[PDB]
Amino acid sequence: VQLAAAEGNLMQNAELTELSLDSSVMNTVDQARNSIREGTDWAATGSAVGQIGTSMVANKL
Amino acid sequence: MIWMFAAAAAQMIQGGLQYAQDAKNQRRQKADQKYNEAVRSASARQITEINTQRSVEQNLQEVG
Amino acid sequence: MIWMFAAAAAQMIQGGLQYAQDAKNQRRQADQKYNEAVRSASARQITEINTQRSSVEQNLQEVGVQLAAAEGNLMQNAELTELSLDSSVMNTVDQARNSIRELTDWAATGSAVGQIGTSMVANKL
Amino acid sequence: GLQLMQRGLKSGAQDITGVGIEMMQQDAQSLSGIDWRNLKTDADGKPLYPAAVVGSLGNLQAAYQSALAAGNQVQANQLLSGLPDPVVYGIRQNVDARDLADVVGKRAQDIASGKVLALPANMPADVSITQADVTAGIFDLGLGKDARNRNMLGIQSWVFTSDADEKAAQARVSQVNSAMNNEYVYNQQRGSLPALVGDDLKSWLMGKVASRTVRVKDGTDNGALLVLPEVGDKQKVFGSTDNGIIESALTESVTNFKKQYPQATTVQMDYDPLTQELIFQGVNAENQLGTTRASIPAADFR
Amino acid sequence: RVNSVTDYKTLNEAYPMAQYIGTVMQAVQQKKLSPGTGYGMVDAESQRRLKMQKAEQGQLAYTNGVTISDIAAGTGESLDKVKGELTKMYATIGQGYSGGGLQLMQRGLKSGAQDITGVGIEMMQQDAQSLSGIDWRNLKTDADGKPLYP
Amino acid sequence: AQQSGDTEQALQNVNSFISSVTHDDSITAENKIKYTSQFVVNAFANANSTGDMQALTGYVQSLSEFKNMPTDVQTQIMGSAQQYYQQRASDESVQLYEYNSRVNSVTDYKTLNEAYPMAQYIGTVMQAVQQKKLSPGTGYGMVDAESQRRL
Amino acid sequence: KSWLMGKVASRTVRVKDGTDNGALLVLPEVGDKQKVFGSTDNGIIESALTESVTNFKKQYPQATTVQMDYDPLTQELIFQGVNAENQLGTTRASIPAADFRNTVRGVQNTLTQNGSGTTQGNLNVPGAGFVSFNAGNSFGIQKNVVMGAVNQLVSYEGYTPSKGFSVLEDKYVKQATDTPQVAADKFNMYLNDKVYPLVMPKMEQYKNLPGYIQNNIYNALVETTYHSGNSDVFDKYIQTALYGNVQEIPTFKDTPLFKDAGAGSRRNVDRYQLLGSLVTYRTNNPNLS
Amino acid sequence: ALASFQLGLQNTAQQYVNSGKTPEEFNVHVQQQTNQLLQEAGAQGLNLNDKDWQAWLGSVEHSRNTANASYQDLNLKRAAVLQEQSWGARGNAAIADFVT
Amino acid sequence: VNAAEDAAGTVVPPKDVTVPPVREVPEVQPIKTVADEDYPKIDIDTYSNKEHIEVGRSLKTTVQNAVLAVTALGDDLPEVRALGRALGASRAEIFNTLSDHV
Repeated sequence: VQLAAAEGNLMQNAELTELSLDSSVMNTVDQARNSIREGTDWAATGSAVGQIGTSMVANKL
Repeated sequence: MIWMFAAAAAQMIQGGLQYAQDAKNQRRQKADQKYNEAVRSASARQITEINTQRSVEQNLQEVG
Repeated sequence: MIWMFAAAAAQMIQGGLQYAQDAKNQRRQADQKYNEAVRSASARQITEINTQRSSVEQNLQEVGVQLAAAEGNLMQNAELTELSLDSSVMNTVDQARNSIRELTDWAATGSAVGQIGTSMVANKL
Repeated sequence: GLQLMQRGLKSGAQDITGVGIEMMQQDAQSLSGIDWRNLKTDADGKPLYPAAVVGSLGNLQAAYQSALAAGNQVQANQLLSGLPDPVVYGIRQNVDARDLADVVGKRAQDIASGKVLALPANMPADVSITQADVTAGIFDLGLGKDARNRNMLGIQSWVFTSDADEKAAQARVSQVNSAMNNEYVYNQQRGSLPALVGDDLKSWLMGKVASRTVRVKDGTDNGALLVLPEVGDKQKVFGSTDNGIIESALTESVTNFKKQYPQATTVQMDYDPLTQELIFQGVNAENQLGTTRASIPAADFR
Repeated sequence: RVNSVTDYKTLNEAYPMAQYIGTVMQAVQQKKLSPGTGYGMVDAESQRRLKMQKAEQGQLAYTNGVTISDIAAGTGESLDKVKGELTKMYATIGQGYSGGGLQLMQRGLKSGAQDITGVGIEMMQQDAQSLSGIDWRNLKTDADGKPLYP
Repeated sequence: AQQSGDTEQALQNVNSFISSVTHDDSITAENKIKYTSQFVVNAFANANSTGDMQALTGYVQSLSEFKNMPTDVQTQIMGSAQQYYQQRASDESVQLYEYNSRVNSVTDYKTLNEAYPMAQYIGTVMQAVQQKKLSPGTGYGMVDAESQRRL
Repeated sequence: KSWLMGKVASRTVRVKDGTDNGALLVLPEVGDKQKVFGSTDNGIIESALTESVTNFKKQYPQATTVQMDYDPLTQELIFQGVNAENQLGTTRASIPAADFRNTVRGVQNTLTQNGSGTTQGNLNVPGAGFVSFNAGNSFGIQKNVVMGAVNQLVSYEGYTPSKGFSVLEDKYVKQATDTPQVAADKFNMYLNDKVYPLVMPKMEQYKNLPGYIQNNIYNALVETTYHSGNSDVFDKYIQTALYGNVQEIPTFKDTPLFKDAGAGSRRNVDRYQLLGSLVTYRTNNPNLS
Repeated sequence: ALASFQLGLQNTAQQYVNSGKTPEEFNVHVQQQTNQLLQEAGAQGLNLNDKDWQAWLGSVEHSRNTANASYQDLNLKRAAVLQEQSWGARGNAAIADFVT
Repeated sequence: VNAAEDAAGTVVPPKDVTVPPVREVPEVQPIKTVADEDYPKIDIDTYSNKEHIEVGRSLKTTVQNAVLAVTALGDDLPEVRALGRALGASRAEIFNTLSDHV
């Protein structure tokens, strides 16, 4: 039941992200996010988490 | 000028589609539907209850 | 390609088989007399059951309703003005308006207001 | 027939599917006698079709879709080579099963009224087969045991191919084109062509030709490809109605013929009824014929 | 049962190749199947999987292609063949020539391509020929004189 | 997680399930391989941007537990990822055509300027042209067509 | 008027080259287009007519407009200059249909790339992420088969900034300043120039075996050739397994090729699996030649 | 809230005009309505006399002035209409008596 | 090329293009076409049985067409030119490229 509900919620929410390319509200949003997040290589970010891998909890307890 | 009739054409598009779509519905089907309409007469009877029950301006009406 | 229609073909196979079964089901039938009564009776019961079963988010609705009312009010008032050239009312009224207002270059007024538009309250205090 | 065809398709055997298709297309002949224009009419103008044809059309569509679902277009086209023209026209025009009978009925009395233009005396260029059609999936025979027995051309290599295979494929495409041209000419002269155009006619001709193809085995790699001639009844000349025996029986004759004439690239077969004789001859491109020839009586072949 | 599947992702999700090969070869080893009917079975599946993998890439060119030229440049087919394939696809989607043709024409008009609109118009005006045979004067009549069109 | 614009939480969530499956002792090795392969393959199908694809590819190929899998599974996963790639790229280019269709769907002058100012349309088209999502010839023509249609 | 305009509109083609505004032509009516023009699409005829139109305009500068007509009796296409008032000029030209169809087919082949389709691809490089890759080759190997061996070479060799793909001239090796895309381009060039020519010639001997056995052999041969620059090292043991004395197989452990890859690494198990399967295949087919 | 109040005053003006209410009943209603909004504004912000709240007050002033202006003109029109109708009614009876 | 510049390019965008490591070549046939040399220049005489004007005793035109060309390219004529203009607004002619013959 909860899985069906979550699917419905996500489907209903995706509608605004679909129009983000011309909606005016998504210019205030995605500006607030950047202002609240004071050349990022995504590939480099993933490797850092991968190297730690499955010993995360072990290395912090 | 072609560009003057754009709105009229856009409004006229919708008429054609549902004209064809309504016809398709009938081919895909009936007695049960008739019964519901007869029951609808109860609403007319219910609306028939109210229906069955049915200082210068004053001087002007009196004058008339 | 031939292999990108496989799903459509597989889904369309099931349509043909059902179409054949209905023919046999109807041909195997005078039980229609008994069959009809069941629906004829169930329809009434179903209809009876259906008949028996028969901040900001508030200010916004109030604004919508009042806006519709205001538009309606401005209509039915514009109509009388439309007849100004004929009525002689809006002439007898214009006479009084002019008589009372006497106690121009329109472009001049607009510039005068604009020159201090966005500082009126600041200057007043 | 539907169940037999399903069994053949799922078991990966052409022989069973052939006998199933025989029944399936033998039943379909009942649709030719119906008087579409004088069917009894409902109070709302809807005709009243008999229950015997609805369950036939609904099974023909199911069989065609099942054949197409497995990726076997050869035996799907072979099925459409025995049905009446309006039924063939209706099936290929994808439409909801609830309207197939109406479409067929309208098409039949449209044909009866002479609303279709006659075909030319020469086959249209658009009916020929080219590389684009090979890429499209034609000649795909579906599931099978041997690699050589799931391509109608009989080529083995399917992963790494040399130019020798390319030359054989190029020759065999022209061979099939010539066979189709001869079939079309013969049908047109007798005045028996169906009321179809373009892709439908191409599929009809391909299905007609597909039934008479046999892939002889021995002699070299890729074997050889032959198209048997049309005969009154197979049991008098060939002695059997199954191609799997004729394919094995022709091996010695084909090997001898190729041994005598190494320069011959392709072989053609023909039947002479007057002397009860079978004739082999080498062929060239452009529908031209060579000088090599051979003769074999039918008695020893049987 | 293995061959009854028609899509690539679920096939690998349910029937990994390394398990199918082992299942076939174990039976071949125990003399339940002859070698010739096991090797052919393995080879057929090996070829079919590659064929489906190739077809899945060709589907995208039809799905996202904006014109006929770049649709042909992707799949490698001739223009006359991609035209027929698009005709068949949009006839299957619309359940008939009229419905498919209308949608194809709308796509062509909104995408700003004349080639697609042309093939849509071909279907649209090929369907219209059915109207020439109707006998307008002898249509069945309603109790109030209104005809009864099909 | 990524609907809110936080990829790191998505990576942490993926790692949490991978490590939870790895350390269980009640299942056999082949089941451990099967579950991990299925989850890893399914993860790529849900990425909604070309940056998430690269981040997940970087994370996966560095994970130690993925380095020891049989070659025939690593090759299959590598081949499968590259197919969702170029597809998440084609979608990002078709998005601009969809936007242009939406812009062209209006038929009256006043609402067009009220909703789609020219200075914003030009910027939107030119930014995409700059990032090599559209070729120059299919952006300049698009701008010119709108410029002529408005007049 | 609308009916006539619609009838005429379908046969109009706007040739491109020659001057500004190009030229405008109206094709004649024909029985079937596929016999004369060779295609039913106008976008190819428009490109094909360019050379003929340019030549015709070069020969007769004074001509302002051009008209086209078809002569069925001799299978000929005719061009003629036209004047106003429906009057005709004296200039004329003639072109056979055969060469026009040949040119149309040549243009179509270039457009579709001989019908083989596109060959653009992608790669997964550790750390660097996705990069572009072209799978084209001069031997006719289909795309998904070419991509098979590279996905094993990458899974074995790996990638590091200081070593790249471990290619061992100046244009075949990675420099300190190269980006991963440049290194990948050099790796692909080195492959196409120094691996396939030595592996393809030895595939003519294994056509008796099923297709998937050949596919398996291809990957092993490519892997060995990449690391040794010589395909004769492993073909010897393949021949020994298929036809030679099986007792000599275990001696492979003394070769440098085995030592370099580790005594118990996955690379060697993958190599031994192929030889273990070939022996079983030989056993199951006693008539193998 | 500001937008709702602005429309509410204007909508109430004509409703009061149609019922013949005296000006005092309109003025008391206007003051009572303004007081509620002014009190409510005390919690929805400090009302500190800066630029934005000064502009808010400036708009509030004209929102009242406009309705106060329109209320007079509506009655001015209505009185003339009624006078004309009454004068016609007075003229009908003269002809009635003349005929009788 | 010159016939693929009209492609939209929404598949494999320019961000994801690279040169192939081998040189392609199309599969056209080696054929030309050349104008024949021995064909005769056939023309029909339709002016013998009618009155006509011969110039320089080929190109065939009409009198009301030739006259205009004379006035236009006639800047070296006595200001006769007006007579030519008036006549031009009022047969068969043959010259043994019209704008240069005159």
